[PDB]
Amino acid sequence: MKPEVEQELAHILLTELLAYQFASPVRWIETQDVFLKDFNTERVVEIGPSPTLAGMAQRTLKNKYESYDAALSLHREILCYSKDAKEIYYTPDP
Amino acid sequence: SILEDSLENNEGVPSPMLSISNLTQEQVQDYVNKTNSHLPAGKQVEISLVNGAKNLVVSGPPQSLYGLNLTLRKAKAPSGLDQSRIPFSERKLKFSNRFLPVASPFHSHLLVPASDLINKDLVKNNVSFNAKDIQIPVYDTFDGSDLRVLSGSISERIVDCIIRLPVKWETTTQFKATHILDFGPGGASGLG
Amino acid sequence: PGSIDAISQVINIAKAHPNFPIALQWTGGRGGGHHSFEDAHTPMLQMYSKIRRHPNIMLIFGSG
Amino acid sequence: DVIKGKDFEITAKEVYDFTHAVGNNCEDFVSRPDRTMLAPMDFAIVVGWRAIIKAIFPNTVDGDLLKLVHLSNGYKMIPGAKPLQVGDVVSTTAVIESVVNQPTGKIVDVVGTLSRNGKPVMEVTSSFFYRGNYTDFENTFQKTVEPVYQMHIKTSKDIAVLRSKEWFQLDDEDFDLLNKTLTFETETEVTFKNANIFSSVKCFGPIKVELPTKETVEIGIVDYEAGASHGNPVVDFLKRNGSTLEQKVNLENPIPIAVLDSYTPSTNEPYARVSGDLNPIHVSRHFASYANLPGTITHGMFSSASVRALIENWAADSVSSRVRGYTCQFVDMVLPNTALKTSIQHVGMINGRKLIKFETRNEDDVVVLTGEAEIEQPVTTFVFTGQGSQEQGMGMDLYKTSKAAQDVWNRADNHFKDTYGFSILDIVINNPVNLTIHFGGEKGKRIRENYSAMIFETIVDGKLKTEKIFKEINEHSTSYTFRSEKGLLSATQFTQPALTLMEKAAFEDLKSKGLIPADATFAGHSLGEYAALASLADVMSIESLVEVVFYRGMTMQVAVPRDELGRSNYGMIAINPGRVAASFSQEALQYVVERVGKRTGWLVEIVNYNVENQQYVAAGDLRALDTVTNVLNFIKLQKIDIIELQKSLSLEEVEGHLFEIIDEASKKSAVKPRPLKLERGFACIPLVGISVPFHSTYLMNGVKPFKSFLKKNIIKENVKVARLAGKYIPNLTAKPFQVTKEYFQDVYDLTGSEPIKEIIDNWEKYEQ
Repeated sequence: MKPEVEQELAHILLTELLAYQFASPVRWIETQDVFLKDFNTERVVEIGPSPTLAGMAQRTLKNKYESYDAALSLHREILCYSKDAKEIYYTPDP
Repeated sequence: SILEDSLENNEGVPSPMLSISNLTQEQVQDYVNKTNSHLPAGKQVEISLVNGAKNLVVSGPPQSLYGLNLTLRKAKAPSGLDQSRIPFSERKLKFSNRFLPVASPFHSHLLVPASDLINKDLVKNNVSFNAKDIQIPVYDTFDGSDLRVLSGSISERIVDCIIRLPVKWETTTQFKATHILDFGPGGASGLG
Repeated sequence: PGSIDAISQVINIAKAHPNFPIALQWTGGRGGGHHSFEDAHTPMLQMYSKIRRHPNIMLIFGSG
Repeated sequence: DVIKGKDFEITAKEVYDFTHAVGNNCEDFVSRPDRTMLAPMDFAIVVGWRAIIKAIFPNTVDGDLLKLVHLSNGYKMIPGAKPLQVGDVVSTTAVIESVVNQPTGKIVDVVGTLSRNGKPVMEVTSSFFYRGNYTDFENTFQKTVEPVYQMHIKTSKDIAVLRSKEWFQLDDEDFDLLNKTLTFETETEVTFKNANIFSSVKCFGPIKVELPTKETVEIGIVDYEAGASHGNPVVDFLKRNGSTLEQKVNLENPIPIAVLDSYTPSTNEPYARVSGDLNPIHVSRHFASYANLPGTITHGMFSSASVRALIENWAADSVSSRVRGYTCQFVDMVLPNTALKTSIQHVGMINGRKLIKFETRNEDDVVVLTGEAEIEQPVTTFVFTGQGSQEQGMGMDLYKTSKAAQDVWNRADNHFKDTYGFSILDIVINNPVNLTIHFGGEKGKRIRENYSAMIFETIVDGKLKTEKIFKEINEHSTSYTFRSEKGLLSATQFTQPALTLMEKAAFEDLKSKGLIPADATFAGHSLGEYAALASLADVMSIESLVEVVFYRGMTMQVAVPRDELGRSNYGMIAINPGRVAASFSQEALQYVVERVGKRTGWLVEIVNYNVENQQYVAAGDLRALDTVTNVLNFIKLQKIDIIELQKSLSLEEVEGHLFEIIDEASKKSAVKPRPLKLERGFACIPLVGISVPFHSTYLMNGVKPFKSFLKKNIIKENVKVARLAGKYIPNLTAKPFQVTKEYFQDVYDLTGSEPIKEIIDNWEKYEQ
């Protein structure tokens, strides 16, 4: 496919998704499962005022990834910009 | 990272053979069946030694044995929990588990490939064991049987008995005797 | 005794005076009156061998 | 001239030999069942060695090969390229960059480029040294890649001085340099003719201008050329008259990783055999002795791969994939059977990769090796927070410390002041109870028209019902006033900009410290999805963002009939299927809400699917919310397993069964006063604040006025496909952005949109 053509298309798709997001519901459970399991994120970082989407993704892990995580020996780390500055910016104590 | 964690959790230094104590053979196999659920064929762990009653030994790749180790780490309980004021039935599993001192996954699917190759090699040197020559019963590791009452090669058996087949230790020590002599490795930490 | 540790205590009172009869009355948790959170078989099943290497211990099962 | 190498197939066993030669026991290189064997980035040297070494041979580069010295060697992976595999066939190309005569000797800088299947895979860098006294000033060159210079064209004389230089050459001379930011990406090619005097000096590169998206577009050229030069005028200019963008960013304190013990091999033959370095210096004592070396020196290349292995293991946790850059300085020589404590720290960041520095000393405590490595961060996913958690002064600390932050806020705060007459910084800094705009002088009146053009369109059965958002603002209004008993920071029209801003600012500080992984995936929750799109994909200017987001809030504050006291007929309830019953599933909450929907002919739909079996949110008719909240309370105190009654009874049977339960609770709420007050439940919590049933079908008419607003603010040219493809998880769809026929359909299915439908229908618009 032609690059300029891809843009033009990808553009209107992007604007469509944003326009109609207004009405359709927020599929966050499905979303978390995409990056938690399909992508196997080890560092999920929340960028917001407080840790709301974090404790969301934390409960989700205990509720569903209990076993997956164990066997596949994947250490997951859930960080909120709000409270976990040290861990995000790589600047610790002694 | 793994070695780090496995160490600060009082488990061993990850190796191909894990030993779980105070769990049913059924109980153990249960947790392994779960762990193995999430892994590909070539990364799976199995029971290698049924050394005794609630004493077993799982074996496979070190990393996937480490995974089993984690699924276990939540199912257990701190050793000094003092459940003495908890009614018996209601109490939590206390049990031991540690990696064993060995470089290789004995009695596992990881070694099956070397089976035919070893035998083909054993033939290319003088080695073979005719049942005519063995003077006293040599109890099969899996059967508990005699190795002499054997249609095929006794060599080939004990090869496949060490490399692929489990060791049902109590059933292979079926015999009755007054005295057992331990010539095998490791003083009082040994098989005797 | 009523605890696995308690039994082990008696075994020590036993070595104390090897020539003296000691009646280890192993009670269980299913007895009358005073109680115990302990099972009636587990402790005995577990301590038996050691209890049995002291000839002065007269092992007595009780309760139920 | 370019030196072409040879094609090279990587055998499974050439790998076994190499790994074992340098002592790299990484599992990525060992043949395991059901995995293809990977080759160590070290292996690049085995492939390119012949193409590279050839470069120091020509007659014009006359050197005594017996006094040759290796200074450095590094490997750089071109982005996107997967590591070398056992299958791969590899073409090698060795270009010799710089050959310069120095006081002490001749230096040759070679560059390898290992390509695979047409595409380039990685670059190898080696510099060698012929010691001695030379003067081939006739055959000596060197090309250096100048750092990028940034220049902030602020004044009118600034632009004058730049046009004064003959090398400053832009496409349209008419370009308005005033108030833009320029970057100069320069390469300077030089040839010596004398000790200090240059024979010729070329200096070329693109000149670029910052966009609002912070993207950079080519504006012109630097084109300098000079014979008998003495210095580079262009670089000097840019040095003094600009700033130098370096892509490395130190941490605050170096973070120690580990101190490891290494050893050089008993003999060197093993390394020589795998690598093709039959240099007798390393193997034959009489050659070593003839060259006056301490003995049969260990291959400097061995130490390179040996130390690298340590970095690989301990810094990348033995994930071969992660190290994408490594480089090595051969400080001093090492004999076989020497012990080597090499230490490793985490020193900084570059483009999302960990910058790692190491130093290897011997038994006599003399430094022998030193280099650095770039290593990928763990798989990262960014989630951007939606409304609800905004606090007064939020992220205002970061405004005080970070430059990135200030620029984001200030750009926005300015735009808000000059077009709507308020400061978003103020609102955030001290939550104001009330706020009046004053439509003062000529600028006051400019402002009020921007208020007067706020439209809320509503396509209803073909008809477009448009209304002024600001009813009252007209040609005679002297002011408007926003109100809130609590504080305007919690009125969505301000809340949304505040959130988007705090986040976009914070992310741009992270980006500045070089902490954002390239392949990170991102998603936002309702509102946060605009912040997410802005932060990771720069789909819009900082101003375009606060604009869109601000109108999105005004729109939501008019997309529903209000009372005198401005009350809502709707609201949102946050449910927890867990609390009703351990039995009560997701299909159970769906079922229940869909029945109370159809039954009462009111409006309830599940709006947020947040956490399976735990956190959901439903919106709609306040009455329907009061039914569901009570129907639920009942099923709990009643202990009604609907998964079990579905087996034992029929559809119509249990249907009616709760249709009855519904109808006894629905009577009770219809008979309640005008704007019913939703109250708490066993698994239901009312979301205090919300008044619009957004993320329901209710807001379907307010789509096409916003769908134009968005199109007027998200320009085609700022949507770079790769920034979104595979990384961006929307909210409508919950599946990673792909521009495929497949994807396009799912969107139509979830929405039904004209623009889409045609596209799906005639997908074969493939060819331009």
